[PDB]
Amino acid sequence: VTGSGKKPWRQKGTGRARSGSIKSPIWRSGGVTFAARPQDHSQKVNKKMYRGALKSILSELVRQDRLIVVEKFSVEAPKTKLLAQKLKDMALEDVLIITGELDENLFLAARNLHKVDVRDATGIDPVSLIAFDKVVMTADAVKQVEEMLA
Amino acid sequence: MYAVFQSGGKQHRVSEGQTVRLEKLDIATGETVEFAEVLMIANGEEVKIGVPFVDGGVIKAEVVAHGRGEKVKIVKFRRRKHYRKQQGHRQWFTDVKITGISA
Amino acid sequence: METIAKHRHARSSAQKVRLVADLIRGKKVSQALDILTYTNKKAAVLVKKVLESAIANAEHNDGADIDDLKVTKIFVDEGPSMKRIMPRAKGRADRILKRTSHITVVVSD
Amino acid sequence: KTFTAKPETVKRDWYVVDATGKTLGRLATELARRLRGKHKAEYTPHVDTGDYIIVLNADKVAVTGNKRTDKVYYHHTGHIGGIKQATFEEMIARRPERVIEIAVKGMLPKGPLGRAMFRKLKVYAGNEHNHAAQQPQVLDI
Amino acid sequence: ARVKRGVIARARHKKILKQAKGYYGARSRVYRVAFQAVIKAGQYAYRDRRQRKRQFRQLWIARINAAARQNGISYSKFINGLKKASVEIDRKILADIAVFDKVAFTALVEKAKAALA
Amino acid sequence: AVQQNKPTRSKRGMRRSHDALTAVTSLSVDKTSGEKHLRHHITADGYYRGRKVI
Amino acid sequence: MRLNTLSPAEGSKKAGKRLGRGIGSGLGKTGGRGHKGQKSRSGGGVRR
RNA sequence: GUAACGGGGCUAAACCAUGCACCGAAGCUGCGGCAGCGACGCGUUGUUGGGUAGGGGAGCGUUCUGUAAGCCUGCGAAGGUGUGCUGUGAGGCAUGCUGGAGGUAUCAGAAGUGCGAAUGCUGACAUAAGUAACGAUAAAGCGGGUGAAAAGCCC
RNA sequence: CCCGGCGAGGGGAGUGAAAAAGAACCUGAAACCGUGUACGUACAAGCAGUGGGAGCACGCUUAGGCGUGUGACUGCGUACC
Ligand SMILES: [K+]
Ligand SMILES: [K+]
Ligand SMILES: [K+]
Ligand SMILES: [K+]
Ligand SMILES: [K+]
Ligand SMILES: [K+]
Ligand SMILES: [K+]
Ligand SMILES: [K+]
Ligand SMILES: [Mg+2]
Ligand SMILES: [Mg+2]
Ligand SMILES: [Mg+2]
Ligand SMILES: [Mg+2]
Ligand SMILES: [Mg+2]
Ligand SMILES: [Mg+2]
Ligand SMILES: [Mg+2]
Ligand SMILES: [Mg+2]
Ligand SMILES: [Mg+2]
Ligand SMILES: [Mg+2]
Ligand SMILES: [Mg+2]
Ligand SMILES: [Mg+2]
Ligand SMILES: [Mg+2]
Ligand SMILES: [Mg+2]
Ligand SMILES: [Mg+2]
Ligand SMILES: [Mg+2]
Ligand SMILES: [Mg+2]
Ligand SMILES: [Mg+2]
Ligand SMILES: [Mg+2]
Ligand SMILES: [Mg+2]
Ligand SMILES: [Mg+2]
Ligand SMILES: [Mg+2]
Ligand SMILES: [Mg+2]
Ligand SMILES: [Mg+2]
Ligand SMILES: [Mg+2]
Ligand SMILES: [Mg+2]
Ligand SMILES: [Mg+2]
Ligand SMILES: [Mg+2]
Ligand SMILES: [Mg+2]
Ligand SMILES: [Mg+2]
Ligand SMILES: [Mg+2]
Ligand SMILES: [Mg+2]
Ligand SMILES: [Mg+2]
Ligand SMILES: [Mg+2]
Ligand SMILES: [Mg+2]
Ligand SMILES: [Mg+2]
Ligand SMILES: [Mg+2]
Ligand SMILES: [Mg+2]
Ligand SMILES: [Mg+2]
Ligand SMILES: [Mg+2]
Ligand SMILES: [Mg+2]
Repeated sequence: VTGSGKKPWRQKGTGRARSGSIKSPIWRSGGVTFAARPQDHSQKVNKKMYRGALKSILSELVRQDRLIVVEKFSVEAPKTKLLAQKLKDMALEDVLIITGELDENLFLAARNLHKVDVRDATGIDPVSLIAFDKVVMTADAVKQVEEMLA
Repeated sequence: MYAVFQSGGKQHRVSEGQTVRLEKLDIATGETVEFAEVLMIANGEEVKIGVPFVDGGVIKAEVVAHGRGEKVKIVKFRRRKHYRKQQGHRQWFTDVKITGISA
Repeated sequence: METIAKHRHARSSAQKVRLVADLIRGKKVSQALDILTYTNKKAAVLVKKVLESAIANAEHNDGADIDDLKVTKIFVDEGPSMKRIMPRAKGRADRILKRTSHITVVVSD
Repeated sequence: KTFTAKPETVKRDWYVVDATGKTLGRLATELARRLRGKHKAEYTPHVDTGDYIIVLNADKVAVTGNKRTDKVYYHHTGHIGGIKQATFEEMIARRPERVIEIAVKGMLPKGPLGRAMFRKLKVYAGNEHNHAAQQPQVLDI
Repeated sequence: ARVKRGVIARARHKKILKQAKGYYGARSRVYRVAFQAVIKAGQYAYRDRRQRKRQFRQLWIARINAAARQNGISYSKFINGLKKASVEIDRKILADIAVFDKVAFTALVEKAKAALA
Repeated sequence: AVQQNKPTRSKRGMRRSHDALTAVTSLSVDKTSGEKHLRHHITADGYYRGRKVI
Repeated sequence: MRLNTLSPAEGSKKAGKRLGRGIGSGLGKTGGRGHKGQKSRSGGGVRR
C-alpha cells in the first residue's frame, strides 16, 4: 500500500489504541492481511487416469445412446445454412462432431452455431464429451480414438 | 357430570363434550379411544371414588387431531467459559373430544 | 381537508422550536397566532411564519376559511447539523454543531 | 389451567378477635394466615384472598418468660446515632396497638401485596370498635 | 472472491432484535445489549420450565391443605389417608376439586379419615 | 466530575418535565381602539386604556 | 452423465479446518492453540 | 444501625430420647420425543448423551466458476420492511408493502466465507445540556434615519 | 398563482411511468430524534428479564373461546468479554 512508514502517533500517553502503520490491515485504506498473488490452479492428471476417464465417458455415451457413429460427415460449401439443414435432417441440435481430419468447409459452417462444435479426434477433451447432448463420430475418428486410448 | 382419568403419565378432569390435549396416542384421527381406568366419577352429590379405579368406569373419546405444540427454545450458556448451545423443541400432542362418561 | 406548510432547514435546534410548537398544538388558528405574537422566543417568529403560510395555503389552494381552521398537527424534526470547529485552550479543537430543524404545521377544519 | 382467584371477585369476610391473655406470637401467626387467605381453598399467592380482622384488647396481649420487661423493639430514625429502643412494657404503655401490628407485619409477605394485606388488620387497644356496620363475626383464635 | 457481509449481518442482527421486543431502553434497540438480554431470557426460560413444575405443586399443596383443614384434617394426614385408601388422584386434580367441587372434596376427606381410623 | 453511565432518554425527558412554556393567560382589549394587547402595556397602535398615549 | 450429475467419491474431499469462526465450530477464539506461551504466538514455536 | 436465631416471633416454635406422617432436587419413576455406541435381525433390544483447554464427526449460509444461449423476472429481479409457516441448529419457504432490473435451481468447483469486544479502523449519531462559555470590568444614554426587523449600522 | 423580506422555505399548478425521481435528487438499513394511538405508571426499592397472572383496548368469530398489544400483583433472578 502506498504511504509512509511513520508511526501515526506515539506509543504511549495519547489515550488511543497503539498504532504502528497507516497500512495496517485493521485500518480503512490499509493492506489486505493475506493479499492474493497470481496463482497456477492447474492440477496434475496421471496419464492413465486421464485415459481411464475418457474410456469411462465414451462407454457411458454408448450406454446412454449419445454416441452416434457415421461413415462420413461433411458439407459441400462453407455455409452455415447447409450444416444447419443437415443437423435438422439428422434430428441433431446440441452436438459435438468428431472427424478423423477436420474439414475447412465443416469448420467454417459450424462456427456460428453455438450448439455445434467440430473437432478432430486428437482434440477431444473430457468436458466436451459430457457437455454436448450428442457426440457424432466418423468411422475414421472412432479408429483414431481407439488407437489413442487402446 | 365429570370424571378423572390418567393418560400420558398425567391426570385430567373432564366432562362430556370437552376437548382434552394429551401426550401423543398411537391412534388414528376419527377413531374412538376408551380410558378404562377412571379414578373418580362425580354426577352431582353422587361421587364414586376409585380405589384406585371406579369399577365399571369408562370414558369414551374421539381422536380429533394430532399436532405439535408451540416451539420452545432451549438456551444453554456458561458465562466466561466459551460455551453456548441452542436447541428447538415442539412436543407432540393428541386432542381428544370426550363423547361419553359411564360409571 | 388538511393543508400543510413547512420550514425546512430552519436555523434552530428542534428542542428550542418544540417548546413553541407545544403551545399551539390543537388550538384554533386565531388563538395560535395570538399566542405566538406574545411568546418572546425566536422560534415563535419562525413558527408564526409557517402557520401563516399554512393558513394562506388553505385559503388559496384548498378554498378554506380561516375561522374554521385549527392547528391539527404540528411537529419539529431534526434537520442536518452544520459542523464547525471551535478552538479551545492548549491547541485542542472542539466540534460545534449548528443544529437545524424542519417545522411542519398542518391546519384543518 | 389451574384456578386463579380474581381480585374483583374475591369474597372477604369480617371477623373480630379478642387479644386478652393470648400469646402474642401464637395470635400473630393465625392473624397473618387469615390476612393472607392461606385458610381458603382459593388461596392465590399474587392475590389478597384474606379476611378483614378486628383485634380488640391489644393492650392485654400476653408474653411468656421475662419478655414483658426484656423484649426490646429497636428502630433507627435515619439520623446518625439515631438508634432508639422501647421495651415491650413501654410499648404497651405508649402505643399498645403497635405490638400486635409489628408482630403481624413481620409475618406477612414483604412487598406491595403484603402491605395491602396488612391494611385489612384493624387493631384496638380496648374492648370497642367502630365497625358494627361491617357485621364482624366473632373468631376464637 | 470478495464477500461483503452486509446482507447476512443485517439478517442476524434483526433476528436478535426481533426477540428483544418489549425490553427496556437499549435492550430492545441496541444489538450488543439486546443479544445479552435475549441469551439471559433463554437461560431464565430454561430454568423456569423446571421451576414452573415446583411452583404449581406448591400451590396445589397449599390449597389442598386449606380445603383439608376446613374438613378437619391436615394436608399431611389427608395424603397419608388417601394412600392407605389406595386413592391415586394427584395434587393438581385434588386442588381443582378443592376449589370447584367442595362436596366431592369432603367425600375424599371422609375416605382418607376412614382409612386412618 | 462526569457521569459513569449514560443517562437515558427517559431521564432526559423527566428533567425536561419543567421546561414547558406558559402561554399568555389572556390578552386585554383596549376600550377605544379594540386592539388586543398585553395587560398594562400599550397597544401596537400606541393606545393605553382608551387614550392615544403615543 | 452431465456436468451437474458428477460427484466425488465418499471420503475423498474433507473440509479444511477454519479457526477463529465462533463457539459452535469448536475452534473459536484461541483456534486450538490453548492459552498464552510461545506456541500460542504468530510465528511462535521452537526449532527442530 | 437492632446487628452473635436470616426476620417475625417462640417457654417451645428450645434440647434429649422413641415413633409414625408429610414437604423437599434438573436424583429416581411415569408419559411423549431426539441422538451416540454395542451385536444384526438394515429388526428392535441393552445402554449412554454436564463440560474449559483440546481431539474427533457432521452441517448451515455468503461471493464467485461450470451445469446456464437453461430456468425465474416489468403480469415486477436484487435490496429494504412486515406477516405467516417450517426444521434439532446454523437456517429454509411463502407472501403484503416498498423497490424498479436483475436473479439463479440442481450437482459439482473455488474462497477476501460469517464479528460484540482487539484503549481495533472509517463514517454517522447520542450523553453530559439547552449546562459551561460568548476572549481583558475603557461605559454607556437618548433622539432621528434606513429597514421585514435596529442595544450593536448611519446621522 | 399563493404565503414570505422583490428572502430562506413551502403549498398549488404543470412535466414525467414515477417528483416520499425536484437537483440537500436510484435504492434508502441501523444508531439517534419526533408526532399520533392502545395499555401501564405518582406508597414504590436492585442486571429490568423469566415463570405465574388479573384488568383494559382492538380484532376474529363453534360463541366457546381464540389472537394481538399492554402488563397491576407475585415466585425466581448480581450484564457480557
Ligand atoms: K496513501
Ligand atoms: K460452433
Ligand atoms: K491444537
Ligand atoms: K421484494
Ligand atoms: K449455480
Ligand atoms: K469496537
Ligand atoms: K443536549
Ligand atoms: K416478576
Ligand atoms: Mg486498499
Ligand atoms: Mg503430459
Ligand atoms: Mg495556539
Ligand atoms: Mg422472599
Ligand atoms: Mg463482488
Ligand atoms: Mg425499534
Ligand atoms: Mg429545565
Ligand atoms: Mg473446545
Ligand atoms: Mg487470550
Ligand atoms: Mg499460563
Ligand atoms: Mg501452551
Ligand atoms: Mg510477528
Ligand atoms: Mg450500637
Ligand atoms: Mg421435581
Ligand atoms: Mg434424570
Ligand atoms: Mg422414554
Ligand atoms: Mg447426564
Ligand atoms: Mg456433551
Ligand atoms: Mg453461476
Ligand atoms: Mg448479488
Ligand atoms: Mg420477506
Ligand atoms: Mg473475513
Ligand atoms: Mg459492527
Ligand atoms: Mg468475542
Ligand atoms: Mg460528543
Ligand atoms: Mg449540570
Ligand atoms: Mg449554572
Ligand atoms: Mg453563565
Ligand atoms: Mg467581547
Ligand atoms: Mg437608537
Ligand atoms: Mg454595544
Ligand atoms: Mg454613533
Ligand atoms: Mg421558491
Ligand atoms: Mg434505474
Ligand atoms: Mg433517494
Ligand atoms: Mg392509577
Ligand atoms: Mg406505607
Ligand atoms: Mg399506586
Ligand atoms: Mg429505584
Ligand atoms: Mg407467561
Ligand atoms: Mg429476588
